[PDB]
Amino acid sequence: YDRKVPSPTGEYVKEPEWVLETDGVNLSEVMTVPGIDPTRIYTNSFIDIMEVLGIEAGRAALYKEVYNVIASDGSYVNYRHMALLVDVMTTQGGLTSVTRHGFNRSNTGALMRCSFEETVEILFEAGASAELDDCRGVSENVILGQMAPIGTGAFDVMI
Amino acid sequence: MIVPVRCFSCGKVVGDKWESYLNLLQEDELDEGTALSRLGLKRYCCRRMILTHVDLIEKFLRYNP
Amino acid sequence: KAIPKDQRATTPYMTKYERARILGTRALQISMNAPVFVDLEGETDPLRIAMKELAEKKIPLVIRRYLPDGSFEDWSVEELIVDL
Amino acid sequence: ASRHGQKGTIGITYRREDMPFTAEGIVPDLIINPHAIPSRMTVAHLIECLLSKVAALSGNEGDASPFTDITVEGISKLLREHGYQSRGFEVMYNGHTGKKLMAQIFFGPTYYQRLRHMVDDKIHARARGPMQVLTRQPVEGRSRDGGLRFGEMERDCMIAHGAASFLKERLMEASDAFRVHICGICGLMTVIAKLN
Amino acid sequence: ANWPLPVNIRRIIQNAQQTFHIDHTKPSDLTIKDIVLGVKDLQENLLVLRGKNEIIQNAQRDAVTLFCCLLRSRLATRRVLQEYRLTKQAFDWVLSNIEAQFLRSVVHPGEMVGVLAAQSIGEPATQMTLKKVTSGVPRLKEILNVAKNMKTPSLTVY
Amino acid sequence: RGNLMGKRVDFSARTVISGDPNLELDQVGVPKSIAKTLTYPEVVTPYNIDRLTQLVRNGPNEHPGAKYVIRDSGDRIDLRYSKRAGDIQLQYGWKVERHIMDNDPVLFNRQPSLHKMSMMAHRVKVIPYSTFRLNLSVTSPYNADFDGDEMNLHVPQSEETRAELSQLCAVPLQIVSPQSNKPCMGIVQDTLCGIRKLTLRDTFIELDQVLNMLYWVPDWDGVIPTPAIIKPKPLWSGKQILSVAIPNGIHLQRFDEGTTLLSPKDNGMLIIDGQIIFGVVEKKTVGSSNGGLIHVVTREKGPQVCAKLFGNIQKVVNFWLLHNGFSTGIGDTIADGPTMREITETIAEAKKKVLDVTKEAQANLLTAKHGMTLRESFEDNVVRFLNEARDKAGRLAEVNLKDLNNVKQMVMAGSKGSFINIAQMSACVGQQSVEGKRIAFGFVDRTLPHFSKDDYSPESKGFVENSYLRGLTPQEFFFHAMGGREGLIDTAVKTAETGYIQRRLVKALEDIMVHYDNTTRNSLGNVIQFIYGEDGMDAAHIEKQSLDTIGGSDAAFEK
Amino acid sequence: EEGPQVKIREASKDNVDFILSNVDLAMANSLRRVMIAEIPTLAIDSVEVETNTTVLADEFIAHRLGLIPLQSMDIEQLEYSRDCFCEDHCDKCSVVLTLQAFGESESTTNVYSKDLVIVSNLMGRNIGHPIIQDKEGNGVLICKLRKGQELKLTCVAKKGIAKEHAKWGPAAAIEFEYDPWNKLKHTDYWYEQDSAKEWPQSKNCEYEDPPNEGDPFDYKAQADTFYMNVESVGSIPVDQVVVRGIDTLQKKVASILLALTQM
Amino acid sequence: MNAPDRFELFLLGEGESKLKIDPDTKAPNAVVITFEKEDHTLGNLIRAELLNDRKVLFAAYKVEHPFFARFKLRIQTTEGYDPKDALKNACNSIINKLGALKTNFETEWNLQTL
Amino acid sequence: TLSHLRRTNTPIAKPRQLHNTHWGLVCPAETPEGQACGLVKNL
Amino acid sequence: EGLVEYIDAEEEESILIAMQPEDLEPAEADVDPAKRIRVSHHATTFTHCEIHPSMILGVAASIIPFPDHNQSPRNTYQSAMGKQAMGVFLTNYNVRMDTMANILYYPQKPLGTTRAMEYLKFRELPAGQNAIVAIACYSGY
Amino acid sequence: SNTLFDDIFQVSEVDPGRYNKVCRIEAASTTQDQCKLTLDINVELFPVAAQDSLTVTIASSLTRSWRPPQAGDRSLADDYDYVMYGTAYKFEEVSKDLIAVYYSFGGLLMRLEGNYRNLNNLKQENAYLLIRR
RNA sequence: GACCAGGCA
DNA sequence: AAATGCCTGGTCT
Ligand SMILES: [Mg+2]
Ligand SMILES: [Zn+2]
Ligand SMILES: [Zn+2]
Ligand SMILES: [Zn+2]
Repeated sequence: YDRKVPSPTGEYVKEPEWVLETDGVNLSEVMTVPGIDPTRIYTNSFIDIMEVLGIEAGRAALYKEVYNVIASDGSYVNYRHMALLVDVMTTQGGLTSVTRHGFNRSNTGALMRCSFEETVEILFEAGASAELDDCRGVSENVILGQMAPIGTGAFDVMI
Repeated sequence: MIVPVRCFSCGKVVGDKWESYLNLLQEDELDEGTALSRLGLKRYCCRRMILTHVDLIEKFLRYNP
Repeated sequence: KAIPKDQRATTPYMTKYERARILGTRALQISMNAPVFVDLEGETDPLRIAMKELAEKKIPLVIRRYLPDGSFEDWSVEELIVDL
Repeated sequence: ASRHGQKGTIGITYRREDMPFTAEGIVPDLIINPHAIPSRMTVAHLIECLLSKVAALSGNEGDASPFTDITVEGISKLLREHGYQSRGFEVMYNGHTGKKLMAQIFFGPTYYQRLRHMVDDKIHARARGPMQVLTRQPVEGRSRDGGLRFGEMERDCMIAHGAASFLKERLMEASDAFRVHICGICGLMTVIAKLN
Repeated sequence: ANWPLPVNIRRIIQNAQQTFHIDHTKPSDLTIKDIVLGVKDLQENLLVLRGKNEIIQNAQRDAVTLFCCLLRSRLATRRVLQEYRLTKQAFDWVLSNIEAQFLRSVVHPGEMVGVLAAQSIGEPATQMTLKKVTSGVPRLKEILNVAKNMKTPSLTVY
Repeated sequence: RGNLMGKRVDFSARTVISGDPNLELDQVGVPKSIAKTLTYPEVVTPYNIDRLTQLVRNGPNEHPGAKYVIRDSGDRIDLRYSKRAGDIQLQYGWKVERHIMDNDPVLFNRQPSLHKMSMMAHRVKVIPYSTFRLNLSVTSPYNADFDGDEMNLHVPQSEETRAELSQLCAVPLQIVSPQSNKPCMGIVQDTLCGIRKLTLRDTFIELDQVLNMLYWVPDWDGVIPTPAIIKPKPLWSGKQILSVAIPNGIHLQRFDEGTTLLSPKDNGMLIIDGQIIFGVVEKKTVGSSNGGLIHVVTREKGPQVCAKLFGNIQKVVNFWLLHNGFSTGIGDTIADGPTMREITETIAEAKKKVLDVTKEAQANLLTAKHGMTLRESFEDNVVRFLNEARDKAGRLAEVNLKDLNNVKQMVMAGSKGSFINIAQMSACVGQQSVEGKRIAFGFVDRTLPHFSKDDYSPESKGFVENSYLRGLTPQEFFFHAMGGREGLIDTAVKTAETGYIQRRLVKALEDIMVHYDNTTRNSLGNVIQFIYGEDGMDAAHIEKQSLDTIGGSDAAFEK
Repeated sequence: EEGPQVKIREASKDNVDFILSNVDLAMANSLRRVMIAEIPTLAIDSVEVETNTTVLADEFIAHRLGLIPLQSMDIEQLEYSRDCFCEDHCDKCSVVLTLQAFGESESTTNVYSKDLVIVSNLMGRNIGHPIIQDKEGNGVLICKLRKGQELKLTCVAKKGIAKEHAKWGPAAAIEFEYDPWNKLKHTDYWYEQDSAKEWPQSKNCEYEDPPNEGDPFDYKAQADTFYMNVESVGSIPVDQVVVRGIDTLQKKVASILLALTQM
Repeated sequence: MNAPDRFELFLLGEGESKLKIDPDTKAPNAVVITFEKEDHTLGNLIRAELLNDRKVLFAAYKVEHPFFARFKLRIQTTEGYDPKDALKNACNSIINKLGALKTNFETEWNLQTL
Repeated sequence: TLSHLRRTNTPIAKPRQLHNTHWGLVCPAETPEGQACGLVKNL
Repeated sequence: EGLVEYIDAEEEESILIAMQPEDLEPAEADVDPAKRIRVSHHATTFTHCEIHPSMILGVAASIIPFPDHNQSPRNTYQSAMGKQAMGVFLTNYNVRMDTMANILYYPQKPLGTTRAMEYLKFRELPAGQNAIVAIACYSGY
Repeated sequence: SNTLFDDIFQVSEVDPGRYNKVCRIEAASTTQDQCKLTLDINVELFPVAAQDSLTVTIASSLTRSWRPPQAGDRSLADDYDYVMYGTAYKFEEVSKDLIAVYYSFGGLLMRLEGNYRNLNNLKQENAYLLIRR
């Protein structure tokens, strides 16, 4: 691998280093192996990085990952953007999918979930257990044809 | 469908040269190339006009009514 | 749940979205034959006018900034700085 | 479109004069932008022109059959014998000015198709017409004078622009708009409206 | 060393270099105190938050650390004097300038980042269409779904 | 999904689009007929009656006219039928549904709309013929091209609504996009391809034209600038006049590979006081790049000033090119005779290498690298061998290409084309591939019934040696076809799969926004980021700057 | 005489190759264009169809009629219908021709332009005559009929110009070259080796002296001398296209002069 | 269906005069003359002649949009010299040369056989 | 019309890929884009 | 007289096929640099020879000139568009009453043909015109 | 109303790197070995070659819209053949007892190296370049 | 309602 | 449980 490194004289130089790439994962046991620098061991399997190093790390890889997907294509995307994603994917202490199994369960009002994959059902299990929708989601005010907490509807205007 | 009156491109009347052209082919036993030039059709805008035409009307006339 | 004019932490500067709604709402009043608090250098379009009522801080409108808890802060178009 | 996967709509028509012209006085029936070529690697197109040119000239059917020994050379060789630059370029003068064009141009005949789907057959444009009886929402298709779909995706954009008001005005004041009366105790549309 | 940060300082400078017609032949009227203390002071009026309490006053410091680093490395005594012969006037301007710009680079409450981001990732994604790993759409899909059966696992040791 | 969050709205219009070089970036050409249909409820006011009444008199079938007149009671006077349609005395307070006029703000979008940029507000410009006409540099944000795309237009109905479009969603306002934190609109096709030529040192212009070019720029200060040359003939350079387009106060330093404040290669870029000092103008300068003359001009002079920058640069450069001309033909794909020689044999050795590997492998002499089948290693070699071959025959071709070669000529501007295109059109096309592997044995142990079983030689497995110029051979054809297909297919797939992802992302974050305490929370209020993007800075107002304190020797940090 | 001066080389009923020298390129062109687009002419601009048992469509036939060249010498004394105070048309602003053709024989009857029949009163002006340059004298092949097919038309030829429509162009094609050797350097030829061996040599070179090797670049010279040739559809004799061309352009100019005046 | 009638290319409509003369505002002794239902043919010819007058400091022209047939001629002349005059002269000098060409051609055309 | 009369449809491991054996029997190029690409063939 | 046979993909498996007869059955005893490069007739086994490779194509692609000097997918696009082209779909279009019919006023046989268009009756019922085209940057329109 | 630099130069090399109307000239100075010159010249309007004796001049005189003839019988800093106008951008310390400068004539470039010019050379836009024989 | 065909991507 | 967006058109129960 190629790694820039501060030289005694100050400038960054290129000190190539041997690195082992693997075709199989088991993080938990490899760090412990001697000789390797457990400080840097890595894996594209964020889940594993989660279970082993904590979630704050998982978020990291989760991004480190997404990023690579987008940059391997020469394309760039400002941090913040992906950041937000990963974070939104990482605030609930675990790895929450962008699938229905993840964010539609979220704790949100019924209507939001309505606009995504399990309407019918979502509205039943919602009626059964009398859920009260704040009506503060943009997706719901859209259903009721009212302004929403968007740029124009965050601040109120008065005389 | 009938010989275009005048060339799309430049406007040189051409519809008055179809029969002339045909004859030059059949009887004068000439090659499409010279036949054209003899009819005064010297530029290609005016040569494709006749050379490419597909006189379909002759087939539409065989339809009785 | 209100917040005194003091202890005010929100941005002194007016957000684009706030000014676009302020601009719209005044432009609309102006379009409804409402008094104009400015001198027209020869303007006719409500909005274009309303823009000039703001450029001369003469738009009697106040913005109520709700925080995420429920409280809020009332800022007046006279206070708010319009850089943008 | 040509015969090489290169389609295009007309963008303007110019009368003979405004058109660039050949010293011979020949002018093009059509002009395509050089930029629609490097990437599409549709070379045959170019070739076909070389060929169709020579052909029209010598009144010979041009043979652009696939696997043959027909070369771009053999052709360019033929076109020169015909007093033309062996590649298809031909000095041309700018119609407006009459001056010469600093860049010679690829000029020749090329078989072009007239595809169906013509603007006028598409120009739909509605401003509140007939609405569906079931949803009270604008009808589909233009043959019926319907409305355009401001679907999910367009909405997200508006949300992204932070234009709250517009959104409401789109998803309401235009299309669905209805006044309902509700019971201030059981938020159900079970209130008998007797307006008088 | 190249990272996206608000306020292209380099520019402001160039925009003083010729707005005050600065001659690289005569000496500046800058006091070492002026520069040094000025640069410092500038760092007090950037702000992104305005609570008067500890916690928030510390966040505010965080959210500015980096930019400031940029700022300090750029507006350094030698530099100011030796690199771009500013003058008390130009320099003094450059400061008042940065402040304002900074304040202009702040996000506006209302900005719907949720979507703004979702799309910022979805778009360049629909531009993807094709050294033996799982990349592109499939992988991105692998990720977002939080799959456990990833095709190209791997562990990279050092 | 299709009735509540996605409805069919009124006051919408759709047609084919085509580019129009004499339309401003932020406008949109609305075909008279469409304008005569779409309307706008304007209330009667002393600041307008004259115009309003005048229009009502013009009626629904002459452009600056109207349809419908709304009154106090809420009645609709239909202006096309109505014994009293040639009467009607407008009353303050009434409403006159008028046609869409010039300068109205309208939301114009192309689908799929996976951006904000896919929907933008444009100033209306009613014009003849029936296609929406749009400025070219508005092309990319909507990802349109004019091979047939249709586009949708929506008209604001409320005075607010309009404001919301003209103040937030206006095309000007969107030049520097927050996603890539760089601009999202550059200069393309002719204007780009040309601007470069127009710039070459070798490029000079004289009086008659100069005077036209200058005039052509609408914001011209009518002050003819002094010629770069005053000797035997007063000649201006390209840069000279283009610089007229660039406003004052714009500065821009560049430095490409061999730049040196004397750029012998007319390299890099140096713009001072809105005057171009050195460097050819192409994509890097005027493209939609980060450093770009556009990123700088937007940030410095204002969105609008920069909006104008486009038309100006265009109007000038376009005109200049309209008179210089530019084209391409087969000729442009023909390579030096001795070159094709050097190329054909360049391949000739690649084949021998593959062959020499092959025999080695068949002797079992090969040493299998770790983790790979001696078989895997074999394949990988040949594939590498052949790729290089293609790339060098290609490079070999790229060098011939004289600066006068139009293809190369576009590639240099960065207006279309890339090595690959040349390399394939001119020298060897390449090794075809399906599923990341070289063509398979669909038949038993063979590629086609025209080969003998067991034959891993390049020809046999998909290596198209010829060029698109020379022409492919049946087998080559068929092969190249297989890959061709693989492409078209995942093409259809990579679209749906992505379309789906585009949504899950959008739903997932949908409701997240930067609140009034600079925090970032979703509907619930649950904080997601304590400061947006961790610096509470807006993506658009950002740019790649260098932290001068990280690099350099310790000595240099001190010096 | 004064400036602008010609030198006809060739000449006939249809063409007029000639050298136009000591003029500005701007003019050489303005002239060229005008010839192509603003010289008036008579042409069918309205077809009244009574019967069409043909294989061709009405408007399809009508289109071709319009394209058929008609005499136009005395067009200068025929008015624009839009200016004639008549309701629609008359013999002061138009020329009405009749076309009647019946498939008689079972041997396909052809319909030529020679069959149009002027019905209106020409008023003794040479105008509206199916122009015929055929050898056999059958100007243009309009249509063909079968056993018993009918075609009964009535056209109204009006004054018009290439601008409203190309059918009204008298010019056809105009050659035009200047500075046969690129001494003026108004172009930069595209080459593969020798731009001189690859690019042809125009007849027009023979009428001009070469570049003289080591001679510097003539940076002050402009474009003088132009080698043109006007082909002519024939509704107008070639000499006229050139004249009437020159005339028209000249009138166009005058009307702006007259403009300032009324201003 | 949205196509304009061809005649609108050479026929002034209602409220359209062949010329409009507004005083340029950027320069002195400058004037922008807009022409109606006229294209390159005139525009460029007059622009070229207008550049033979040594008391002419500037002169360009443009058809702002092909759709419409109209153009703008800009003129700046030496103090005391009215461009309108600078315009007059030009049109004349033009007509004169034209007449000339008309004759000389007609002359030659007559010495011709065929 | 000719092309319609010489068409092929395949309802429902890799079936839209142009396949070796197809040589000689089905047109390598002619096939619709997206949707049913590779499924609808042409002899 | 057994000079030809009907082979299906299954039997195809067991045969060796020469592409061009000529170019593939002469004995190897200077080469035009502009002609594409072909390998060799290495096979003392040929049991069959292709009637003609151009036959691997079908109706649609058959009308493409030089589709062997064209990038793979562009050939597929054209094949899909040749079906949206106008022209005379039948000499009796006038006697047929059907939902929409588009006919070209002056159809032209292409100056550039294919030895396989003779069977597809293209020259007889052409769909397209032979326009004089110029690839050039003009008004920028 | 001034003049800012005079000096005869001897052209050592003439380079036409892929340009047909421009060559980048590098001529040394006769007299003071310290002075050297790098310039872009339109070889189409003003040929040059192997070892020529070139007279150079700078100044800033004989910014209001440009006019052309008439004065063909007026002012005339036409005592030369070739002449250009430009804007100078950077003054550099070649270090030592030498100093250089950079001018851009609408893209045609020039770098001048010497030292006594600290005074005689301007510091602004104005800058004509005159050459003769 | 069933259904397939097509345009852009 | 879900499987791009939008757009036009044509046939049959
Ligand atoms: Mg497209
Ligand atoms: Zn012609
Ligand atoms: Zn109730
Ligand atoms: Zn009359």
